[PDB]
Amino acid sequence: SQSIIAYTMSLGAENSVAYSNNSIAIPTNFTISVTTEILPV
Amino acid sequence: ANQFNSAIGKIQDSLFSTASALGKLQDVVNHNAQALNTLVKQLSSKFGAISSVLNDILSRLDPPEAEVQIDRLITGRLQSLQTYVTQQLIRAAEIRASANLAATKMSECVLGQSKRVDFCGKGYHLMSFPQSAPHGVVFLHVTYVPAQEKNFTTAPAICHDGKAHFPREGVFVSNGTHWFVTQRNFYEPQIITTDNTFVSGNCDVVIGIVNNTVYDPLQLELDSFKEELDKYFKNHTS
Amino acid sequence: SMTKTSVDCTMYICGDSTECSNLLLQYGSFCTQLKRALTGIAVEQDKNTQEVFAQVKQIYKTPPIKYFGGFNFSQILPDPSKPSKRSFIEDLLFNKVTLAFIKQYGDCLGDIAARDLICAQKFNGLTVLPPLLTDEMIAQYTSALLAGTITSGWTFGAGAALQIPFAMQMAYRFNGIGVTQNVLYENQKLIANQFNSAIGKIQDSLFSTASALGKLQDVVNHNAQALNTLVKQLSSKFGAISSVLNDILSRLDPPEAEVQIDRLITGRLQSLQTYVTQQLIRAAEIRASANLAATKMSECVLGQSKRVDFCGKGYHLMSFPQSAPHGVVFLHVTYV
Ligand SMILES: *[C@@H]1O[C@H](CO[C@@H]2O[C@@H](C)[C@@H](O)[C@@H](O)[C@@H]2O)[C@@H](O[C@@H]2O[C@H](CO)[C@@H](O)[C@H](O)[C@H]2NC(C)=O)[C@H](O)[C@H]1NC(C)=O
Ligand SMILES: *[C@@H]1O[C@H](CO[C@@H]2O[C@@H](C)[C@@H](O)[C@@H](O)[C@@H]2O)[C@@H](O[C@@H]2O[C@H](CO)[C@@H](O)[C@H](O)[C@H]2NC(C)=O)[C@H](O)[C@H]1NC(C)=O
Ligand SMILES: *[C@@H]1O[C@H](CO)[C@@H](O[C@@H]2O[C@H](CO)[C@@H](O)[C@H](O)[C@H]2NC(C)=O)[C@H](O)[C@H]1NC(C)=O
Ligand SMILES: *[C@@H]1O[C@H](CO)[C@@H](O[C@@H]2O[C@H](CO)[C@@H](O)[C@H](O)[C@H]2NC(C)=O)[C@H](O)[C@H]1NC(C)=O
Ligand SMILES: *[C@@H]1O[C@H](CO)[C@@H](O[C@@H]2O[C@H](CO)[C@@H](O)[C@H](O)[C@H]2NC(C)=O)[C@H](O)[C@H]1NC(C)=O
Ligand SMILES: *[C@@H]1O[C@H](CO)[C@@H](O[C@@H]2O[C@H](CO)[C@@H](O)[C@H](O)[C@H]2NC(C)=O)[C@H](O)[C@H]1NC(C)=O
Repeated sequence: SQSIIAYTMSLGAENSVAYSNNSIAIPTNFTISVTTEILPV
Repeated sequence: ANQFNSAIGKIQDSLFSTASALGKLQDVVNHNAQALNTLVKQLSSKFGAISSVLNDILSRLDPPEAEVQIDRLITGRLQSLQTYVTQQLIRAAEIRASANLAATKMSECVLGQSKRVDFCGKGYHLMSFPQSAPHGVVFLHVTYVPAQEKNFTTAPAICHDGKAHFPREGVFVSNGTHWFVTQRNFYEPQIITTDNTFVSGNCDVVIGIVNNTVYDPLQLELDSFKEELDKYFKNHTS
Repeated sequence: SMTKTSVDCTMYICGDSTECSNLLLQYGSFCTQLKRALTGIAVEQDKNTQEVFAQVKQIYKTPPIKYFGGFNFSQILPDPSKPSKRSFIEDLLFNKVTLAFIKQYGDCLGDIAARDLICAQKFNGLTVLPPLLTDEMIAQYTSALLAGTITSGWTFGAGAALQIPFAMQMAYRFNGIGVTQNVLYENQKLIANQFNSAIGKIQDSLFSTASALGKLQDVVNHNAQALNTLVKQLSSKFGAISSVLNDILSRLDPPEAEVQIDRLITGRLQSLQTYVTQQLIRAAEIRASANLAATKMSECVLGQSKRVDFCGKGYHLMSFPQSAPHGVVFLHVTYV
């Protein structure tokens, strides 16, 4: 059954960057992203 | 082109379903309407007088006795007007700041390509398109997002002949056995070559330098031409 | 951001008095306007903090090995030996800047040494709302930003964090300012030593030379001064016989008490309006500062800036954030 719940905020998914000591990450492919911004004038 | 078309097609739904944005213009409209409603509803308050209607005070009292109630109403309504004007001035300052930002975004995102991070969208800004909205502007920011990364073994320099070679514009990568030089934003590997790198000093200074052959196009072309010339000579000399 | 305050209009003007409340009903929706403005200011403060700090999709973490090419980030990386994983510099900042507000002041102290300013303010309609993001959460956001910038560079600000050795990231940053990467690769130890010495001197310079770091204290002091003036205006008579509502009610009949009640009502309404107008102006100033701080986080920390003097004096290499009470601190690493 549905109910009102209280919790602590989740700031985000914890990602451990695989920082290595002579290793790099390079992208092999891309996307074109069209985002939107609204501004009162 | 297909990716841009798909994104601009999804724009027509993301602009009205995900909420988030597009509520700022509605907030402006609601704030203005609510302020006007409060100002016009402050006219039914008495502020200590016998009535909030001026005609009733003028019709039921003598001038010297009606003047007190008239002054009470004047004080209350004047205070309401100054409150409304002050809030309008503060909101106008806020809207002017927003409009200055919008003009800057039009100049730098639409009229040019911006290297300012996150100024014209999330990612590497490509371009921007303006659209008009009631009392506002909408920027469609077209940006470049690297998608499918792969991690390689990288080195700062390559040691070939007792000399350190650094990429002209790129990064040295290794897929496990061979070493290439690529561009930092898109995996396009190429053979390490004297036209791909520049020499600076010897191999005793750089931390992390590795051995790999920097192939010289001039020397190999000269050797191939000399081999062809030797074949041409042996065609008739021997 | 600044302190989120709430004012009980009826309790401030006409504390637990029904005659004064009935007389205050005749002034219209002034109390509703004041409450609406204060709620907008509080929501705006939470928004300011969110825009400045919540700029990372994920909570990035540094690897267990803390070697980054000889560069020593120990004084700015999180310290796990505390309940709040705050860095050395962040702890120093939070120690120096001391708030004057909410905690759990509902059980105010039983009058041991008079009463504090906060306890007295809380007794007449003036309360403080805690911020939505705790200092632990802000420190977590700052740590995620720092880990992302020292493990990936500017890539985590434009997509997925692509790991890169810190020496090579520094080489790219050198290329960004017009200096060849062989300059860094052949002077790597010297550059690391210079950065370590500067980051060591930062601890003394932040809290000894003063200059900056007085802005957050000024914000706190201005909020406290405004609240103190608002609570001290309750002892004014404003032309009435007594400043106490109870004395006026207990000494005069309603037809003659109402005049003094209305004098007090007018004075306290004017005080509240002045307080709220000043709060709106100060909130506009703080929002301008917060938008500037968000832009600095986006263009200095998440990437390398070519704008002159935007991210420090010299040729900008990188920047590191540190949370501070109601503010942010940017450590700008530049090339001179
Ligand atoms: C690592 O890469 C090498 C080289 O790849 C070649 O060059 C690249 C720039 C790209 O064009 C590749 O498609 C090329 O193959 C691989 O060595 C190659 O192996 C293939 C398969 O056996 C062979 O046909 C090629 O001749 C080889 N190239 C050379 C120069 O010898 C190597 O296998 C890759 N290693 C891994 C683990 O993927
Ligand atoms: C990178 O190469 C140097 C240069 O040595 C040459 O290349 C080696 C692979 C080997 O074939 C040597 O005979 C060549 O002269 C390496 O330095 C050598 O190190 C070894 C081991 O200590 C030593 O016996 C050689 O005398 C060194 N050579 C010279 C000219 O001083 C170096 O070790 C190589 N680095 C890596 C990471 O493989
Ligand atoms: C780069 O990513 C794009 C977008 O995902 C890929 O394009 C898709 O390719 C798949 C597989 O062939 C198709 O089913 C989709 O229709 C394609 N999408 C679009 C928008 O064209 C592309 O293949 C990727 N590039 C590489 C080299 O893998
Ligand atoms: C880069 O290489 C690393 C190391 O192998 C990869 O990171 C691992 O990812 C797996 C799968 O999610 C995890 O189980 C491991 O814990 C990760 N390692 C570390 C050290 O965190 C990573 O996936 C590789 N990158 C790409 C693009 O494939
Ligand atoms: C990255 O390579 C460097 C060498 O340039 C390593 O630094 C040494 O690491 C060993 C342990 O593996 C220590 O005993 C040395 O004291 C380190 N040297 C210095 C100058 O600090 C480094 O550990 C390597 N690996 C990682 C994971 O950082
Ligand atoms: C990085 O800096 C820290 C300081 O933040 C160094 O820790 C110091 O180490 C010395 C030598 O042991 C001690 O005398 C100091 O008291 C330490 N300071 C603190 C705050 O713990 C640390 O050694 C540096 N790292 C490297 C690799 O040199």
